Amino acid sequence: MDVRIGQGYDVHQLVEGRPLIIGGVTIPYERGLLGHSDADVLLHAITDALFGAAALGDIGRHFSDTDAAFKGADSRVLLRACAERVKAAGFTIQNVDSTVIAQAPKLAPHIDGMRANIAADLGLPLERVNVKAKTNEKLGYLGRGEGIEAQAAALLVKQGG
Amino acid sequence: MDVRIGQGYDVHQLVEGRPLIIGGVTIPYERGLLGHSDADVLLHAITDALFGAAALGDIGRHFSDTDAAFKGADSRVLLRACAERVKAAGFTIQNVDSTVIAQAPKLAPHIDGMRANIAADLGLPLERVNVKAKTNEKLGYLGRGEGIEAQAAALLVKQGG
Amino acid sequence: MDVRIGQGYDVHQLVEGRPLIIGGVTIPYERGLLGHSDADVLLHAITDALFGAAALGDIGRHFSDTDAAFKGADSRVLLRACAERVKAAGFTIQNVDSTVIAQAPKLAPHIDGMRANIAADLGLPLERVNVKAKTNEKLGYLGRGEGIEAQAAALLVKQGG
Ligand SMILES: Nc1ccn([C@@H]2O[C@H](COP(=O)(O)O)[C@@H](O)[C@H]2O)c(=O)n1
Ligand SMILES: Nc1ccn([C@@H]2O[C@H](COP(=O)(O)O)[C@@H](O)[C@H]2O)c(=O)n1
Ligand SMILES: Nc1ccn([C@@H]2O[C@H](COP(=O)(O)O)[C@@H](O)[C@H]2O)c(=O)n1
Ligand SMILES: Nc1ccn([C@@H]2O[C@H](COP(=O)(O)O)[C@@H](O)[C@H]2O)c(=O)n1
Ligand SMILES: Nc1ccn([C@@H]2O[C@H](COP(=O)(O)O)[C@@H](O)[C@H]2O)c(=O)n1
Ligand SMILES: Nc1ccn([C@@H]2O[C@H](COP(=O)(O)O)[C@@H](O)[C@H]2O)c(=O)n1
Ligand SMILES: [Zn+2]
Ligand SMILES: [Zn+2]
Ligand SMILES: [Zn+2]
Repeated sequence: MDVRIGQGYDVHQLVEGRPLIIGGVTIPYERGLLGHSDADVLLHAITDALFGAAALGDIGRHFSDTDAAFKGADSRVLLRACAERVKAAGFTIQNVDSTVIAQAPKLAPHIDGMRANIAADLGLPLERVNVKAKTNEKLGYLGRGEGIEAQAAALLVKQGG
Repeated sequence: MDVRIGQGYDVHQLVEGRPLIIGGVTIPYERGLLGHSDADVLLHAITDALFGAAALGDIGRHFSDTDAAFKGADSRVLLRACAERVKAAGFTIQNVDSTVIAQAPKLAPHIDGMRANIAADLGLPLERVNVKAKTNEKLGYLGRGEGIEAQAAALLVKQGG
Repeated sequence: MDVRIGQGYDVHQLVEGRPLIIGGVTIPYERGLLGHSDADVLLHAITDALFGAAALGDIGRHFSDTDAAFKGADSRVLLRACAERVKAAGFTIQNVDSTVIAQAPKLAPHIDGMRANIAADLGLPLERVNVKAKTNEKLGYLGRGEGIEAQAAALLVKQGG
């Protein structure tokens, strides 16, 4: 088994006037993430971990502002597209694990929805997808609720068939 | 062989009047970590990584306030119970690696004691457990000594036989 | 296959009067990283991830500023020495992935040069080395351009022959 590791990072500012969408789940909340389209910090981090494991670069290098195929793409579309490219490069996905750091709101009741979304987008059963939530103990911009961070890890095997 | 990756994160505030306990090792110091029980930032991060690798959620999901069987539990008990559940889920542990970010004090003389505690609670030989230490170059709440961070990574195998 | 995971972290201050050297690549910029020698945040993070995976401790414990054999060693010499120690411990490197978090300058056109330096230094083909770049969305010291962080992950196999 030619096994490979990938890691990903993302962060977005939390601001008034926007919906909170994490792992494709809309979480009712006074504020939301700032960025293009749905600003899905968790989906972006996983997308980068998968591209990383496959030595395919990063989410920026694959998905430009001018790319014709992804005009009006949101984060789930990019995640499905990433999955396709990783497959096409000759890899299979062992599993994904992740952590979202948000001081608030509480994410635990929404985690299973995030798992179902990610598993579908990756062609994985639920048992190979995991998402964990953590506060930042009121430390830093994350602790102050100025932002939300996601960390991801992915393991692939290059077939190798 | 069905290999799986997990990653974990923890952080605690560093305050007056608490002992500093990291990797189960009490380290002489004028401040210590805040949180329930012993606030062992490093064991918590390793625990989350193991649960993540097993797709079992996170520490918070497993170890609540109201569980009869774990009041009185400190971080080593939780790490041992985590190991038991990972084994009960059908997995074996390949190894763990980690980093503790603290501007001070020096952790290097205490690292081997941390490794031995962790290997014992996970039933691993020392040679499969690693702990590393970093400062934060005087940047951020970590660099100012307002908290301590731990990062961890675990690799399991779903047996598989 | 006796597979093992490693993870690494580094951060350095960004200051006037220093070159910006990341992954062995000099990137013209008004500011550069503070630290001994070249202060190569990326190469240090990768070095730690590899020592971690082999359970050989960390970069600081291996490379003393007192060691005769490495005074005047820059970060590429350290990464090469690291690779050599990991080999003698009986390990082979599957792959390395990483992220550099810098608000600026743009790193994308320099990434392939970094990958080439890393692949050379580790004895790997380019296909097993990845480097990704992220801003910090103007958050925190990273966001304000006061430093640069690197994250790494490495996968080893203990021979196992
Ligand atoms: N310093 C930086 C930061 C980001 N980038 C590129 O910009 C893309 C978008 O990054 P952000 O999401 O941080 O805005 C990244 O995925 C990477 O391709 C870069 O090339 N240099
Ligand atoms: N809907 C989206 C979301 C993100 N992206 C690209 O994904 C990369 C990372 O996303 P963020 O900068 O929003 O974290 C960016 O380069 C952005 O251009 C995109 O092209 N379309
Ligand atoms: N935003 C957050 C942060 C934490 N949590 C849950 O709270 C539990 C403990 O979080 P902390 O260690 O950050 O206090 C986490 O393990 C997670 O289960 C959550 O559901 N939503
Ligand atoms: N002694 C302890 C320490 C932690 N825990 C659980 O571990 C979770 C994560 O730990 P921290 O919040 O202290 O990082 C907490 O939400 C708490 O429920 C516990 O139940 N008993
Ligand atoms: N709190 C700390 C921070 C660093 N260290 C040691 O110092 C060495 C260099 O650390 P820095 O690069 O963060 O300065 C580390 O690799 C580790 O060996 C330590 O033992 N305790
Ligand atoms: N040129 C260099 C760069 C780093 N090092 C060692 O590498 C470790 C990590 O480097 P930094 O503290 O500069 O991130 C330190 O212990 C430093 O002593 C070295 O000995 N020679
Ligand atoms: Zn994003
Ligand atoms: Zn904790
Ligand atoms: Zn460094």
